[PDB]
Amino acid sequence: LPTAQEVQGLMARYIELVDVGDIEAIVQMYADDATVEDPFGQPPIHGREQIAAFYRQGLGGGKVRACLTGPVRASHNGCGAMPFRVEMVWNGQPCALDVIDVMRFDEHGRIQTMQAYWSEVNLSVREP
Amino acid sequence: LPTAQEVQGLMARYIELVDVGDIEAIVQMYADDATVEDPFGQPPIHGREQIAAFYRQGLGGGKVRACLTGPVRASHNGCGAMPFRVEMVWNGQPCALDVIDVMRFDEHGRIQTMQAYWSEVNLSV
Ligand SMILES: C[C@]12CCc3c(ccc4cc(O)ccc34)[C@@H]1CCC2=O
Ligand SMILES: C[C@]12CCc3c(ccc4cc(O)ccc34)[C@@H]1CCC2=O
Repeated sequence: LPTAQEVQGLMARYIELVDVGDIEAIVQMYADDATVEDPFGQPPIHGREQIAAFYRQGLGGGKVRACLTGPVRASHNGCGAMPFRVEMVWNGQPCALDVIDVMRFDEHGRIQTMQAYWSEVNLSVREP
Repeated sequence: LPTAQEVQGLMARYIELVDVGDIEAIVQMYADDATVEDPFGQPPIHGREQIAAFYRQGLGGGKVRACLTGPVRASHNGCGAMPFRVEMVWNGQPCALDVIDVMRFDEHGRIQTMQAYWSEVNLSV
């Protein structure tokens, strides 16, 4: 499993990929059998193909940005959690959404599970 | 289960209690049979007695400070995650540790599970 430092690097890279919107690069970070729960509480997304469609829907449209708003917290069992902000335009309204992603990586350094904690209480109208 | 807004309030209150070292109040926020994994990766402890002993050893001194460093993220199923920083002493010198706690609340508004994400990579001098 990736070391604590490696997890910090991997999770930070993920945010960089989301920020630029490189869908294919994001999908490649996931294990072909990964699961995504975003927002946490909803039915999971299973596998590369479904995950690709998920990111294309979320990042393939209007301009979206993402940035860490604090350091990645990493564990010694291939897991980590990170706080970040996502910016987007919702029907003309400039918005910001605060999120925390928790990830578990496998022995190949790929994301096995991702859980995104957030809800409408974390949304707000704000200029980019 | 607590609503998303209620989760935000409960988790913020927890940090306030940690900051002042109110062990008794912290323990009461947990379900009687709750589990704590801190740091996540280590074996979980079970029950209020074990949890109380854990917090007594961690905050017993009285020189530990804690504060949210970002908003509490909350779900619609009684769960939340929050980023915070704790300040204490390491090797006889002021230090800081960045942590993210993930909590699940039960139907009675008590913490059923807490998982604290952090490691040495989050410790600064
Ligand atoms: C889809 C989305 C843009 C990207 C995004 C959202 C929420 C959680 C995320 C978690 C991630 O790890 C990466 C991207 C997002 C937003 C929900 C509303 C929106 O426009
Ligand atoms: C115990 C401790 C102070 C408080 C604290 C730590 C780690 C995770 C925590 C998680 C919490 O939800 C509340 C308090 C802590 C530190 C580990 C080293 C230290 O001095």
